[PDB]
Amino acid sequence: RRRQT
Amino acid sequence: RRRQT
Amino acid sequence: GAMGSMERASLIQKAKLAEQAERYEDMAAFMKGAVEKGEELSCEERNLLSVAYKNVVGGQRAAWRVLSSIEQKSNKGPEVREYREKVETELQGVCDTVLGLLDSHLIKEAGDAESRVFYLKMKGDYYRYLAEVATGDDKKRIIDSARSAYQEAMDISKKEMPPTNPIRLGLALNFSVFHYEIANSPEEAISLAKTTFDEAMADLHTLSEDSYKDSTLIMQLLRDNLTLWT
Amino acid sequence: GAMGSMERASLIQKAKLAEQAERYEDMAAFMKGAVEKGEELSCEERNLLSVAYKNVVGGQRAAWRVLSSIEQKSNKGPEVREYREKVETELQGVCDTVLGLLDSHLIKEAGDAESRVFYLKMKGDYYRYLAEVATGDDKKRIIDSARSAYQEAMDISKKEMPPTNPIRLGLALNFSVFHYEIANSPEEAISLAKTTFDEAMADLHTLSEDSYKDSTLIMQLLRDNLTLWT
Ligand SMILES: N=C(N)c1cc(-c2ccccc2)c(CNC(=O)c2ccc3c(c2)CCO3)s1
Ligand SMILES: N=C(N)c1cc(-c2ccccc2)c(CNC(=O)c2ccc3c(c2)CCO3)s1
Ligand SMILES: N=C(N)c1cc(-c2ccccc2)c(CNC(=O)c2ccc3c(c2)CCO3)s1
Ligand SMILES: N=C(N)c1cc(-c2ccccc2)c(CNC(=O)c2ccc3c(c2)CCO3)s1
Ligand SMILES: N=C(N)c1cc(-c2ccccc2)c(CNC(=O)c2ccc3c(c2)CCO3)s1
Ligand SMILES: N=C(N)c1cc(-c2ccccc2)c(CNC(=O)c2ccc3c(c2)CCO3)s1
Ligand SMILES: [Ca+2]
Ligand SMILES: [Ca+2]
Ligand SMILES: [Cl-]
Ligand SMILES: [Cl-]
Ligand SMILES: [Mg+2]
Ligand SMILES: [Mg+2]
Ligand SMILES: [Mg+2]
Ligand SMILES: [Mg+2]
Repeated sequence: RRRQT
Repeated sequence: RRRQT
Repeated sequence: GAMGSMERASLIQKAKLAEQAERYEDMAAFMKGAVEKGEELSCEERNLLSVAYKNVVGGQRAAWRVLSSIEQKSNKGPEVREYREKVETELQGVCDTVLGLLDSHLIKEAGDAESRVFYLKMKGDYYRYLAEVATGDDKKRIIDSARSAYQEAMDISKKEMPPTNPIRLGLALNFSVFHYEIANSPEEAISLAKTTFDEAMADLHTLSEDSYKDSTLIMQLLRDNLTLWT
Repeated sequence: GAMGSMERASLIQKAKLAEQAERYEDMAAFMKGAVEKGEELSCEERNLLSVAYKNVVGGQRAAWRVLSSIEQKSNKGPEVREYREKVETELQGVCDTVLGLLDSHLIKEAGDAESRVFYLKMKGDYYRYLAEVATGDDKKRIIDSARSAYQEAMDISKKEMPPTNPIRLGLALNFSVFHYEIANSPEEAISLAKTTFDEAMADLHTLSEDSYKDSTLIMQLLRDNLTLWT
């Protein structure tokens, strides 16, 4: 999963 | 549901 | 220009990159440039042209329907109408661009039944998208232009293509939707979708596993519409 | 112009319409016009500005990452590099536009801690997006500009906002990601995300049901990153 912003 | 094209 | 200085092969390569990047406005501009080189579009390249403009006009049509619904409910000042008109005008510009590529000179240079049917189906589609937003002294002429293009495509496709051909199937699907929701001919829509579906099913026994998947994918869409309409 | 002839209230109304229509390029252009009128942006209007440009640059960044990955694998002629550079240049132009609105004159005119923090967080974000594609004699200066903007926002937010404030939380989330993947400071990223999460949790007892939902939504994102990183 991609990190969140 | 919407008709399909 | 603006794509006139770029090699045809580079434009095709970039259209494929743009598709991978989901940059469909770019994809369409690259394919417009490729068409304007004046040489054939292959099957793959015709698909690239169709997919690019399908996605561009698709976003515009979805936006137009949202704004049109808001406008209808409001009937707050002129802003809703103004912004709907802005989107509508941009949509019409894209349709005019595609129809101009078809008329100058994709269709007349299409020396194959399968290439000619592909382009005439597109001509029907983009006149239909114009008809969706038309409300003027030419909605009737626009509707007739769509029907005429579709009908000629149908005539050729029935003579020169098997009933399972996916371009033939997608043409009948869209002409059927034209009948149902543009021409106020729901019986014609149902008749066309049903005969098209049944004649494809009867021909599936002739196909490879891969062609069978291709054809049944579009058959599912015909079924979905008949299920909605009957 | 091009939005200079339109009323501020009409631009805000159209930005909201564009959002409903998922027309984020239009939304951003309307909000740029509203900013350039020279008056305050409300909380709602700041959210509209941020959402519009988030979606515009988000599509560009996703496209850039696709093209950059293809380019890396290819290392076919110059086309992949050329098209990546085209997308990159357009992305940089959007970042420069947003930073120009912040510097002329959103930030200096932000007479609230909550408005000033909002804009400084945006300044950090758009320098960070520039840093993602930077590879030049100024990547280091770009990274320092992002850190500086984020740090000032953090300083004000810790003095003037409760630890559950969603703008404060979203600022810490993004500054933490800056540390992890831009500044090569994964320990700083983990420290910031963890202290921010824990101090928000300890403050939840002070909140209404609605504020609690607001804060816990961003807390979930801090948790997701810590789960990835530890
Ligand atoms: N880059 C693209 N997009 C495409 C490239 C090619 C291609 C490639 C090599 C040779 C010939 C053609 C495509 C063929 N067309 C489809 O596979 C297809 C078309 C419409 C459709 C579905 C599938 C599902 C339902 O609607 S698509
Ligand atoms: N004669 C045929 N039956 C076909 C020939 C080719 C072809 C032609 C030249 C080179 C390589 C392949 C096809 C694949 N090309 C398509 O365009 C296609 C389009 C729409 C669609 C699907 C596929 C699946 C669902 O919807 S199909
Ligand atoms: N006006 C029509 N022609 C129809 C009328 C009726 C009907 C008649 C009496 C009672 C109830 C219904 C139909 C039944 N439905 C289908 O035959 C059917 C439905 C979906 C579908 C296909 C076929 C092929 C692909 O997907 S069709
Ligand atoms: N038209 C819009 N988009 C918005 C309008 C307003 C608003 C309306 C009236 C008064 C004040 C503000 C918004 C407030 N902001 C959010 O609700 C929000 C923001 C970021 C975020 C989430 C939620 C989920 C995680 O990331 S958003
Ligand atoms: N002082 C506060 N805690 C807030 C005050 C207002 C407000 C201000 C003026 C008018 C009406 C409402 C808020 C709603 N506005 C937001 O901008 C918001 C932003 C990002 C976000 C969420 C909400 C939820 C998840 O991520 S929150
Ligand atoms: N380098 C660090 N600081 C950490 C090291 C370890 C660890 C130590 C020994 C054994 C296994 C793991 C941590 C455990 N994980 C958390 O405490 C944690 C995880 C997700 C999360 C939150 C907290 C709050 C919100 O979402 S954190
Ligand atoms: Ca009947
Ligand atoms: Ca550690
Ligand atoms: Cl407008
Ligand atoms: Cl390019
Ligand atoms: Mg040449
Ligand atoms: Mg009009
Ligand atoms: Mg005025
Ligand atoms: Mg560059």
